[PDB]
Amino acid sequence: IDALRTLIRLGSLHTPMVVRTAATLRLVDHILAGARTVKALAARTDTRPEALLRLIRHLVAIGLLEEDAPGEFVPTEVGELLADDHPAAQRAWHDLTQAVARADISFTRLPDAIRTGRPTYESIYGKPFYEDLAGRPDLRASFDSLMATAVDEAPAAAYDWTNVRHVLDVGGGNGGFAAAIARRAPHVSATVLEMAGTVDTARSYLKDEGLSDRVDVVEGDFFEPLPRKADAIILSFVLLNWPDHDAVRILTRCAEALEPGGRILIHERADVADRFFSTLLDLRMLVFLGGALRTREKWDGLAASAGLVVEEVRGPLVSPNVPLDSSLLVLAPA
Amino acid sequence: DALRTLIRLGSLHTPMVVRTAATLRLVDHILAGARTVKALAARTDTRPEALLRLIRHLVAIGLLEEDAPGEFVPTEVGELLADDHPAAQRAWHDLTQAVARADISFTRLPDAIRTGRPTYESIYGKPFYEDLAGRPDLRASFDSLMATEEEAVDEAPAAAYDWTNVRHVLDVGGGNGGFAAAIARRAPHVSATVLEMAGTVDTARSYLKDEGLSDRVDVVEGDFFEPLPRKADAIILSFVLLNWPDHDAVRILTRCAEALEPGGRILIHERADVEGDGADRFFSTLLDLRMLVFLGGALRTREKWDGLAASAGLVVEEVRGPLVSPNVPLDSSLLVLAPA
Ligand SMILES: CC[C@@]1(O)C[C@H](O[C@H]2C[C@H](N(C)C)[C@H](O)[C@H](C)O2)c2c(cc3c(c2O)C(=O)c2c(O)cccc2C3=O)[C@H]1C(=O)OC
Ligand SMILES: CC[C@@]1(O)C[C@H](O[C@H]2C[C@H](N(C)C)[C@H](O)[C@H](C)O2)c2c(cc3c(c2O)C(=O)c2c(O)cccc2C3=O)[C@H]1C(=O)OC
Ligand SMILES: Nc1ncnc2c1ncn2[C@@H]1O[C@H](CSCC[C@H](N)C(=O)O)[C@@H](O)[C@H]1O
Ligand SMILES: Nc1ncnc2c1ncn2[C@@H]1O[C@H](CSCC[C@H](N)C(=O)O)[C@@H](O)[C@H]1O
Repeated sequence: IDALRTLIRLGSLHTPMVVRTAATLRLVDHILAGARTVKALAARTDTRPEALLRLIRHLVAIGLLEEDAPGEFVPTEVGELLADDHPAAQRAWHDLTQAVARADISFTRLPDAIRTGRPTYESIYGKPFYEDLAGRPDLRASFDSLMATAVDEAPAAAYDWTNVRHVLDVGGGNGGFAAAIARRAPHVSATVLEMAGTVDTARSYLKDEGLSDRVDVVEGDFFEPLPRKADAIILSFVLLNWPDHDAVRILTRCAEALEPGGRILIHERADVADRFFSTLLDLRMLVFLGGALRTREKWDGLAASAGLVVEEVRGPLVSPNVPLDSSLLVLAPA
Repeated sequence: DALRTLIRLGSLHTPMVVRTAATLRLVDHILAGARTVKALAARTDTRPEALLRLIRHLVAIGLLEEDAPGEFVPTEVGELLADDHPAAQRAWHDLTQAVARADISFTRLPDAIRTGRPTYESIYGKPFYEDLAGRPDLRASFDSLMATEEEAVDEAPAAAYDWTNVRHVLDVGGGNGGFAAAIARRAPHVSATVLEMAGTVDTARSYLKDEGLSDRVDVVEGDFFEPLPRKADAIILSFVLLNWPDHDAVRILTRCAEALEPGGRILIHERADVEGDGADRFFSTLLDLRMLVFLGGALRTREKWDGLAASAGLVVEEVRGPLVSPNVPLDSSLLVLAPA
């Protein structure tokens, strides 16, 4: 009977949907904003009081809410992470109208991705992942914000920027990694290569950090010739989005733009308790994009195809509000 | 710790990993000789690299273990996904069978919370039982999941009632007729009738025939919202009323009260809603929220049961008991109802 309870709990689809539904309704923020009754809570969220209580009941049973006084539910320690100002952003990561939780519906067709090795995102939303964001500015922004989370300081501190002149952050996102280098290395100029939409939140984030004279942004496709050369080329959580043959192409473009003596830095999670979140990231890449997490041995193959060699891998990098450690692989020409 | 706990709780990928393993019959294929991923992928027609990434999550959640290098075997928990296991959890997690198919309705849980209305129809085009009425594979699958393959999970509610003075039993919505069978084996003088829908009446007929009981239990096709096909002294409603919103349950109960013989009783076999700080609350809200998104139904408290009965001109005499069943993680009760 212990085994039965364990399997039912593990296989249950209603619990993560309860968490996600609570996040989308901003339930915890409404509690913290003074909604002390279910009546108040249903009004602020425009839901049915009878139905909202049945959701609160599961939220209590899984330890996200507690009933303090009768009919008064407040967040627990774990439940407070759904507050919108919490620096782990777990509410937005669970908001069904934001990009990742909406992407997560691709897991409902996991059998197909396991049969074919292809992502299931397109069969649900009409377009592959990044094409879908390209037509949905709310999701583009939303995804950009999730990706962005001060938090990339560990990778930057794991590399000596003494002899680095120009840094190119390929698929750099909102430019936080580039910013973390500029703060660390006062002599480097940096450039972010990013897609439409993103380049403007990158430009605004870089401006508001006071660094728009240290880091420019260029709109482009990193499968095409890169806009310029550099001594350090940054691929922070990019290649895991791509099958082997597309990652080779990206790496090849980086190699063609690498200055003499330069290095390509890959900031990712090497495939090896932590296994729970490793496999969650890895299967996400399967069903969203057709990508994957890769072992060190697999990394040697990809670099070899690109005419590169894995020079070194700098050990586990810990970050705030992040349950998975990171690595920095340094690549050189073959 | 807090961050890791919320992510585990909120993750969609773990239950879909379990459901994918059950749908591929992964555990059965290991149990049947597939010792390598290669042989596993071929038996399931899956990609070896992709099947391994799924296996890796099944190990992380403790459903498989790496015995020898590259050889994965089920754990004691993982063995519950074997097809002959009497709790039938593989079928319950099979995406092509009725309930795991219906669970997709949870992806629209907000709508159900906003409106109090089930979301099954918006995904599949038809209300739950109308969808089964067009899908013989699903109708059959659902009827087998309610039945359990165990002849004796109905014994506790059946042993909680004295069938001494009972002449005819009407099992309204009695599914495959196991509850009716459990009475006839405890009560040799009793005759029973199962009222069920098209398709199900035939699996109840063949189940009762193979139990040797077709001359003690008959089966009638019908709509329990219409006048019932005959009168009776015990009218059984086992796990039916939770499928229906209040107004429909009152209509069902009213039809039951109209068919009740003098001195007879309507028996309700369900889970009585009760506040709890216990581990069983997880499975209580699972059943209750399934009823919301599948059907618009609900689990009900005793207080709520009192109100339903009075609308139907009935009164709850006694609630007979949190009868605990062997190897079932949810408590059932038997409410005894008589006319007001
Ligand atoms: C929850 C852990 C992590 O935040 C690690 C990892 O997130 C880490 C690093 C990430 N990064 C910007 C440094 C950020 O600091 C975040 C708060 O923590 C991660 C995550 C998820 C994604 C991604 C992740 O990188 C993606 O990159 C990604 C992508 O590039 C394209 C589509 C989807 C995704 C992701 O879903 C997360 C993950 O591994 O979930 C299993
Ligand atoms: C796992 C516990 C239980 O089996 C209790 C409960 O199942 C109990 C009693 C049930 N019954 C036929 C006696 C059978 O013995 C089963 C193995 O155990 C239950 C369950 C599920 C359903 C239902 C359940 O009754 C339904 O009735 C149901 C329905 O009538 C129409 C659509 C869907 C469902 C259900 O999904 C289960 C439940 O509560 O899951 C949370
Ligand atoms: N063809 C393309 N050209 C340039 N950038 C691309 C691209 N396809 C995807 N990307 C970018 O790759 C990024 C990966 S996710 C964000 C990564 C960021 N460096 C970080 O570590 O936080 C996305 O921002 C996406 O816009
Ligand atoms: N209008 C209707 N008339 C008769 N039966 C109905 C019905 N609508 C739903 N049902 C039946 O109600 C049952 C609900 S589940 C049946 C549970 C079963 N008696 C048991 O305890 O094991 C299904 O078998 C379904 O066929």
